[PDB]
Amino acid sequence: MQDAITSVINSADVQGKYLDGSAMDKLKAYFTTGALRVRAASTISANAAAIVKEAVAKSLLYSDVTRPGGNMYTTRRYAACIRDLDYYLRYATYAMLAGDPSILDERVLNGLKETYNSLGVPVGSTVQAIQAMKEVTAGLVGADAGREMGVYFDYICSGLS
Amino acid sequence: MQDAITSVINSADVQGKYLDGSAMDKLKAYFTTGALRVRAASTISANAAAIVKEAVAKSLLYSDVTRPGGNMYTTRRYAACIRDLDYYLRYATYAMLAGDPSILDERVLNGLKETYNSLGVPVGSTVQAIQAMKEVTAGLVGADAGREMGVYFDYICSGLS
Amino acid sequence: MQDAITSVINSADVQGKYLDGSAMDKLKAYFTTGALRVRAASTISANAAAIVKEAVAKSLLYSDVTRPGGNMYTTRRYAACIRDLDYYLRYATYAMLAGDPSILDERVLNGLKETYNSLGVPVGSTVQAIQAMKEVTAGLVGADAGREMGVYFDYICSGLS
Amino acid sequence: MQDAITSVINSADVQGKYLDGSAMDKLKAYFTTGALRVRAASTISANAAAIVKEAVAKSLLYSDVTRPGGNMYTTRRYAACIRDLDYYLRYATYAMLAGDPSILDERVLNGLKETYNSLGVPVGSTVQAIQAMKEVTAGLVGADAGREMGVYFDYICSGLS
Amino acid sequence: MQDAITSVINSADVQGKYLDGSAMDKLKAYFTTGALRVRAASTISANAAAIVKEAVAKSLLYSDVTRPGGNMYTTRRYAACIRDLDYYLRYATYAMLAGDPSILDERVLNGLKETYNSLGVPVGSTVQAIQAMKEVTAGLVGADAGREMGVYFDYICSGLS
Amino acid sequence: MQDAITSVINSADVQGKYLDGSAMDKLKAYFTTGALRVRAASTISANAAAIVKEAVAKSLLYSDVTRPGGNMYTTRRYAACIRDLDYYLRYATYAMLAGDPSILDERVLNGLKETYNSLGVPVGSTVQAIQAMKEVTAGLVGADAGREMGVYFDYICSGLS
Amino acid sequence: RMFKITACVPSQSRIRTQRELQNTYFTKLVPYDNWFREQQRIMKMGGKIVKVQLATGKPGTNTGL
Amino acid sequence: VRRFRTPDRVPQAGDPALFLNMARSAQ
Amino acid sequence: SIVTKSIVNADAEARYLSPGELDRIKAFVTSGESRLRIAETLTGSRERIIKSAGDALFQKRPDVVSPGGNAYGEEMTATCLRDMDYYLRLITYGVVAGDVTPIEEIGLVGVREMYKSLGTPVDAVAQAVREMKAVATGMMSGDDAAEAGAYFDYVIGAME
Amino acid sequence: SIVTKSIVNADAEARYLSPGELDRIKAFVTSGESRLRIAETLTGSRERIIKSAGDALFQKRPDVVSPGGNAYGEEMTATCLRDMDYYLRLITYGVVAGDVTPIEEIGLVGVREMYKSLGTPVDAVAQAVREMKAVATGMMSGDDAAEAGAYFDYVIGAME
Amino acid sequence: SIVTKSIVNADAEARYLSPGELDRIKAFVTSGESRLRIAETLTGSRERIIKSAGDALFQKRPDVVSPGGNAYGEEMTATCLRDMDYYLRLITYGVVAGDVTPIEEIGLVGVREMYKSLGTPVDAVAQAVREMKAVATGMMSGDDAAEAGAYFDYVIGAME
Amino acid sequence: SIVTKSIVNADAEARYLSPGELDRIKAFVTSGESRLRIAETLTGSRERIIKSAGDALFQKRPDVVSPGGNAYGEEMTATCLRDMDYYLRLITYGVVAGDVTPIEEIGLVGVREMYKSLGTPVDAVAQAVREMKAVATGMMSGDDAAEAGAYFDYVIGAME
Ligand SMILES: *[C@H](C)[C@H]1/C(=C/c2[nH]c(/C=C3N=C(/C=C4\NC(=O)C(CC)=C4C)C(C)=C\3CCC(=O)O)c(CCC(=O)O)c2C)NC(=O)[C@@H]1C
Ligand SMILES: CCC1=C(C)/C(=C/C2=NC(=C\c3[nH]c(/C=C4\NC(=O)[C@H](C)[C@H]4CC)c(C)c3CCC(=O)O)/C(CCC(=O)O)=C2C)NC1=O
Ligand SMILES: CCC1=C(C)/C(=C/C2=NC(=C\c3[nH]c(/C=C4\NC(=O)[C@H](C)[C@H]4CC)c(C)c3CCC(=O)O)/C(CCC(=O)O)=C2C)NC1=O
Ligand SMILES: CCC1=C(C)/C(=C/C2=NC(=C\c3[nH]c(/C=C4\NC(=O)[C@H](C)[C@H]4CC)c(C)c3CCC(=O)O)/C(CCC(=O)O)=C2C)NC1=O
Ligand SMILES: CCC1=C(C)/C(=C/C2=NC(=C\c3[nH]c(/C=C4\NC(=O)[C@H](C)[C@H]4CC)c(C)c3CCC(=O)O)/C(CCC(=O)O)=C2C)NC1=O
Ligand SMILES: CCC1=C(C)/C(=C/C2=NC(=C\c3[nH]c(/C=C4\NC(=O)[C@H](C)[C@H]4CC)c(C)c3CCC(=O)O)/C(CCC(=O)O)=C2C)NC1=O
Ligand SMILES: CCC1=C(C)/C(=C/C2=NC(=C\c3[nH]c(/C=C4\NC(=O)[C@H](C)[C@H]4CC)c(C)c3CCC(=O)O)/C(CCC(=O)O)=C2C)NC1=O
Ligand SMILES: CCC1=C(C)/C(=C/C2=NC(=C\c3[nH]c(/C=C4\NC(=O)[C@H](C)[C@H]4CC)c(C)c3CCC(=O)O)/C(CCC(=O)O)=C2C)NC1=O
Repeated sequence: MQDAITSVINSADVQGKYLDGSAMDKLKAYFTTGALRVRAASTISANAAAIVKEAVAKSLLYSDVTRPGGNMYTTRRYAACIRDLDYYLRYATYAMLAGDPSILDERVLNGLKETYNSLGVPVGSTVQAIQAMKEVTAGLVGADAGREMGVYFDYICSGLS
Repeated sequence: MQDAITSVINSADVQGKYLDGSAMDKLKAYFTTGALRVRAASTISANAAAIVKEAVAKSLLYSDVTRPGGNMYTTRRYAACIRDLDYYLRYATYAMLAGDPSILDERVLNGLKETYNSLGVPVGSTVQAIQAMKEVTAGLVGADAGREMGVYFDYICSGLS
Repeated sequence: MQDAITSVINSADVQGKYLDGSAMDKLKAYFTTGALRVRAASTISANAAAIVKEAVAKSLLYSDVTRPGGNMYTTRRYAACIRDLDYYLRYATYAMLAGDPSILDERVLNGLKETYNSLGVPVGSTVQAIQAMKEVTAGLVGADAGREMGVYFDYICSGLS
Repeated sequence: MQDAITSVINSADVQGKYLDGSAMDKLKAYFTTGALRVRAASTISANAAAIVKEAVAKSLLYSDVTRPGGNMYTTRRYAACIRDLDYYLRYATYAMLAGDPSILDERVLNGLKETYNSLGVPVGSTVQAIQAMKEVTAGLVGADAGREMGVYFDYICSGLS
Repeated sequence: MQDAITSVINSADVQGKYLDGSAMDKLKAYFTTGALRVRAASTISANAAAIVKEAVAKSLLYSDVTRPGGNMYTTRRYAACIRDLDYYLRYATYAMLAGDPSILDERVLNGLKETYNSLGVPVGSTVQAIQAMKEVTAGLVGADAGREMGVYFDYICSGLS
Repeated sequence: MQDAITSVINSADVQGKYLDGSAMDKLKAYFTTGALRVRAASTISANAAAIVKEAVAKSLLYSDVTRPGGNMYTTRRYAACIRDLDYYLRYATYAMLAGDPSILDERVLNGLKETYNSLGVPVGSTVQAIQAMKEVTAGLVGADAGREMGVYFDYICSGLS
Repeated sequence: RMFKITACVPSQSRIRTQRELQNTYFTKLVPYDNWFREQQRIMKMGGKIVKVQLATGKPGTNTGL
Repeated sequence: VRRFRTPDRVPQAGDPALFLNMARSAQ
Repeated sequence: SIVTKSIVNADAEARYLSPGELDRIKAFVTSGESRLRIAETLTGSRERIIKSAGDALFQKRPDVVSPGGNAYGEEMTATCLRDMDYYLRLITYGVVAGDVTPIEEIGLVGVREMYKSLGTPVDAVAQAVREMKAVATGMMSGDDAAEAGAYFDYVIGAME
Repeated sequence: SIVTKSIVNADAEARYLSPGELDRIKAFVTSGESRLRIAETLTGSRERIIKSAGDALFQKRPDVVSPGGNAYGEEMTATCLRDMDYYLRLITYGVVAGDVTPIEEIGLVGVREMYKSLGTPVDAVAQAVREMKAVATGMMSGDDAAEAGAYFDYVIGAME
Repeated sequence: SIVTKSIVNADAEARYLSPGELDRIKAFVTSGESRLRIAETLTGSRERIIKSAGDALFQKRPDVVSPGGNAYGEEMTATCLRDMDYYLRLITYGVVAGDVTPIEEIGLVGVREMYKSLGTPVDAVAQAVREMKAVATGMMSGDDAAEAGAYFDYVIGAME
Repeated sequence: SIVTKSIVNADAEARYLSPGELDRIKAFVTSGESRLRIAETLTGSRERIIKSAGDALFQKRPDVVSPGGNAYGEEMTATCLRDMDYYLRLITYGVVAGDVTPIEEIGLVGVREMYKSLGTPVDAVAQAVREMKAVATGMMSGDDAAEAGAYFDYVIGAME
């Protein structure tokens, strides 16, 4: 768990060097993008349940997975699916605020593949659900904030696949 | 890999008993149905490519899976799909001739779910393709030969799902 | 954890279909065998300690495992062995009452092999002990109730081996 | 196994879209950097054994791993270590030429962690050896060619760790 | 966890035999050395922090590992290193008192190699630190008590390497 | 926690006698009430949320409590109020099923008085709400079981006041 | 917000050899959110709540607990 | 003639559409 | 079911089935014929139950079908009748199994969270099951209506 | 306020207040005039905000004002506007507090449970606070609208 | 592409890229600008290429459009125009990549098996790509027509 | 840092970042320029800070440099000035990060145990950081000296 600042400090410390001009430039880049990160995080905190339910309405609804036999069939499985998608959106917001995806592979992508493979959860359908969540939130917060959200959404989909 | 005769012999041997009247009646049932099995196998060997292409023309053609983004999109994927459907029809013919579905879970349904889940192959679309293949061959060989084909087609669809 | 009724309902629900005639016939089979299951469960609840001690007297007593160096040597190990055999008989009674061995691989056979392999417990000697327990209870409750007990005893021995 | 061109074509094909202006700009970026990639690949092909032996002379020589008890002790282990480092430099050259690290996780990083963990190979010492190889080749080919070599060297070290 | 007495009793019990003359001689050897073990344990309990800080002052101080980049760099890592060395001295005192190194591979050397290999802890530097701790405590308690301390210190260094 | 049965057994136990005919008379009185107790309990369990919402809509809604200035103003206090009412109704149903108000004196009215004094909860509004709930459940489930619920609600009010 | 509770709990379920005077009769501070669950737990144990204080609580306050 | 439009698939059990025709007739 | 519940309740207690639980299983085994008759009554007339219950629901709660409600439009009303069909199917499962662990263990655990995520008033769903109960217990004999109304009662109770 | 939250943070971490959060309290102290201006303009035009937002909510979601819905009748619509008054009041309290915690203590803990009791659709209340947010940020200047919209956004986030 | 082919061909041989392969990659890197110009020429005028090539094909081979022909009934001709569009898109991919591994690795491996399973004459498809080549090399300069006709030549050669 | 602390504090609470925390991150993002100016002030003049602070420390606490103390001799005094350089570097890190989690999470957790194992008086180290604070806040403007003295204050507070 480290943001862009802590990773820059960790690189300069593992070097043992002081903060040179490249580290200063990286921190200036983060300190310019931080206000946009803050406003996108507020806008995403506004519409958590709406983004999640629009992602299910785009991908998972009216398909086979909500029908009998699907892994999203029962009300318990539906509630756990909404819970999993809320987790993905919340941690993508955290990784957007930090500017570093270390929290994603520390706390989402750690044992997620083995959990989903033990439960029988389809990984492709949940990857499509995360992609639709990314599409909806990029329609919500704009072009560049949607892109800096979608880089961590693509990180979650890549670590899941 | 065992037909009805070998499974009856294996049951009587695992018992250690001789062939009693129930085994004789089971073998008489198989020896009455065998000529119909032979004629249906010849009729299915006649029209392999026609049954396969009519199954694709019923289910998979003009849908999203042959469009861009679908898993049946490219010519390599189309050729592999025709190959997979020819496999399903050929092994359903073998299980019809044996009168026992042991060859299906020995040699088709063994690692098929994990292969299709690793490749990204849709299982519902291929189950619908096998169902249309069953419908076409039951239109081909008649009512009761179509039923004794459809029991092994339903076995393949159940093991795939 | 599901009996024959809950597994039939789960199959018809994963299909999404109503209860057709085959499900009605399966439930009629269970509702005919249920009174015999009840009487065998009462007869087994009568003689728990007797069946366990006769199983040890048949297999494990006067062998090397109760001698020094054996895994059934000490009084702690003897008490834990009697506890394990009482568990096997109790859960075989439960699986006989339900008519489905889902409780056995849910709650006995889950981590039992790895536990016994970590402790150093001999699996062949405990499989012989469960087989003698099966032989004693099949002598107790009769032919067909002994058979429907022995199918779950063989399930426990197969999952243990 | 795909270069920058094949990955751009695969993205535009999975979209099903034609090559728009962003894909044209990505391919123009690759077609501008390709001559530098070619010259750096020739310069690295010049000095394979020198870069490998300077990497061992920087990191692994005169440490504990070449002493008795180390995993680089024997002549067989020394020859296999030189072979492994030659593999890392060769595949980093390939990934530099392609401009895409897909060959690295397809053909180096696939079962490398499990192989090294089964053999007892130290992963930190070989990561330091790859880092010294990167430092030597970045001293060889210059600043920017050394950087575009070091991105794939860091990819190999990240997948190994 | 067993001392010399419990291991002698366990050998005579796994035999099933009574305590013969060789066991009596082993217990007489332990009951002669026990007073020296007691006095050395008191002398080591006197100077725990002094022996630890003299071991760091001999080996680990003013080397690269306390410099930037070393694994003993930060104050957290320094405190954890002092904690690890205090553990080694405390458990070597326990194994000296018992006269059997079963506590060392039960409670120190169990997952210590895998822990140190996962953290990135240098095993050679900590082996040199334990060797300097052994040298200091053998200077403290004398020749033969230092030898019977150094046998368990060498046990810890052998299990760590 | 005692039923009518357990209180009869307890009273016959303190004086030390066996079961007399008057105890059997009380037991048959309990059974002939207990059948309709079961049906009233099912009716109350079916409609508990509507009963509580009608109770608060009858008495507490347009007063100063649900208004500002009362102890029912905030949503925290409203949720605590609805939870308190649900618990009164549930424990009244338990006392109706058992035929003894010992559960209300045991679990409800144990320390409820002093926490109601200490938090500043109005006793009179709670008593009015419970009595409104009493005739709501009386109009729901019927006359005789309405009296049954009536004496247990009155027991709760008398322990409260 | 915090309550002070003196409560006596008898072990009706089984005799306990070790000394349990600290377990049977005790006074402790309990947070307000944990107090509903703890009060329910003391109900289910069979112990009787003897004294409730809430000296810490400042009751009647909407804002600030 | 082989129209190229996508093949119709019969609704599976439990489908939302299955209750479309009655929902059109209902209030 | 009853057998699952008795087996589990004896299973945690490390004991066999008590004889009272055994005659409980025996009485359920004997009453299974009447349970199957109630199940055929509920299964064969599902069209009229769903149709009349949807009609009485939209008569009773017209705002959910008015523009602004959840079940507004053709496909939304079809999905509403589909959800009612799901709950009648779970009612049939609970009637056969002799206990509400099919109904609860399939379609009642996260029902609040699901209908909260869909934007659905759960009281109107309770009214839908109430009208289904009215049509269904209007369709049977007395004890059959009581035994089916127990499970309908459990569904409406588990809503609120 | 921000000071109570920084104090409970330094208490749970059992240390003094860091100079970062001392600088946060000092910056909050200097920005008191801007938040006073925002809460002043909101307390000025509360009736116009409530009237336009309630008519926009009833135009958007007519299920609540329909027969059979929750807010049907004169007194029910007046109580709906009273609840919007309470929420705008808590919005002003949180705007002047610098933190969302008085909005949490007074009106965010059990709103799902109590509106589950009354029968109010909570997503309709989220739409009402959405319309109040849109109208109040339409009234304010854009920077102050961003500040008030942060607290409004928090309320609709805790709603749905 | 060229870089993929050179990397793989050095990769099996357990050697680095030879300097001749390196100046091959360098010459392809320099000629990428003309490749992108040919790609824009082929991309921007795809409508006229597909239209005129379909017209000349059905003029040349009227039986596939004739009764009993595979491409019969407006959608069959129109459907064929989609297959011709696919092959022109693969031509553009092969023009950019500098090699035919996009064209072969996407749409030429099992082309015989696919068009035999569809009932299509493959010679008429070769005539379709021939007319596409005629219209496309009628649209460019000389060396551009030769460089595009190399890939068109590969497609017609891989048909038969 | 501030962003790490806000993310973690919202992360345990299973919620998003509250808007008050978001304007906290925004204010820290705006004040980062002054933080970088204080960091350049502390970085560029580290020689004079360490030299003058060591001089004033050994003037103030002469027993640690007298024979018998820890920092007696050439290399011991060099290691003492090196430890002071370490703490000034951590001060610069805490100035940039906006919070004391770099300083605490690197060089303040086991500082008592380490300096206890070395035989060092920790009060004299607190005096060393006090003299470093005197020289550093004698080097800046008023608000810059207050913002740097907050982190110097945290280091001396975490000593004792
Ligand atoms: C065209 C001038 C000739 C012709 C074409 C024709 N094609 C089809 C149907 C299909 N064609 C494909 C072909 C491809 N898919 C690919 O991915 C690629 C590589 C990019 C190719 C070449 C596929 C998949 C179909 C099936 C439907 C679908 O598009 O998903 C037809 C219709 C056949 C039918 O039975 O309806 C026709 C007529 N036929 C001619 O006569 C021309 C010579
Ligand atoms: C004899 C028992 C047996 C079977 C059945 C079998 C199947 C099998 N099908 C495969 C691929 C495939 N199977 C399909 C089939 C389908 N995808 C779709 O979209 C359709 C729904 C469906 C056809 C109806 C496709 C498209 C591929 C290729 C995947 C790819 O190339 O990426 C592969 C991948 C390797 C290869 O193509 O040659 C195997 C091993 N192997 C066996 O040994
Ligand atoms: C009682 C048996 C036992 C032992 C021995 C033990 C060791 C142990 N040492 C650890 C860390 C450590 N151990 C060291 C020690 C060293 N690194 C060096 O550079 C030196 C060579 C060497 C000291 C001489 C350090 C620096 C860490 C911290 C690693 C880190 O924080 O990243 C950790 C990581 C978790 C934690 O610090 O608290 C464990 C579990 N645990 C046990 O249960
Ligand atoms: C400050 C925290 C706080 C909240 C949230 C609060 C809510 C609250 N809402 C109420 C009623 C109500 N609130 C509504 C509101 C609505 N239903 C609709 O149709 C609309 C969509 C929605 C308006 C947004 C209605 C219709 C009632 C009356 C319900 C009834 O009488 O059954 C009442 C009952 C009357 C009273 O005692 O004032 C309270 C206490 N009180 C508080 O102190
Ligand atoms: C199983 C038996 C049992 C009961 C009954 C019980 C009650 C109980 N009621 C409480 C509060 C409460 N109870 C009420 C009650 C009311 N609202 C009013 O104003 C009316 C007078 C009445 C509604 C009918 C209120 C308002 C509070 C919360 C006051 C506060 O602490 O803010 C609390 C403090 C914790 C909490 O906030 O819930 C307990 C423990 N605990 C138990 O274990
Ligand atoms: C180490 C000091 C210490 C003591 C003494 C102690 C006593 C103690 N005695 C208890 C009960 C008891 N003590 C008695 C005592 C007696 N029987 C009589 O009637 C006589 C008057 C007397 C016999 C000599 C009885 C009957 C109970 C149980 C009453 C009940 O709770 O049912 C209990 C309640 C829990 C329990 O049931 O044991 C405690 C904690 N706890 C301690 O920690
Ligand atoms: C077997 C247990 C089970 C249940 C209950 C279940 C419900 C369920 N109801 C849904 C929709 C729905 N359900 C309703 C139902 C209603 N709205 C109303 O106003 C009426 C009060 C009520 C019915 C009478 C509506 C309107 C939707 C559509 C929601 C939307 O489109 O946003 C959906 C999403 C689409 C789908 O895949 O069907 C699910 C999964 N699924 C299950 O597996
Ligand atoms: C960044 C966090 C951090 C700190 C603080 C740190 C301290 C540290 N101080 C050391 C020594 C020392 N530090 C001092 C410092 C002092 N003695 C005095 O009298 C003065 C009061 C004071 C300085 C002004 C001295 C004298 C030693 C040598 C101790 C010895 O030789 O026994 C050593 C051992 C030798 C070495 O490897 O440098 C460490 C690791 N290391 C760290 O990573």
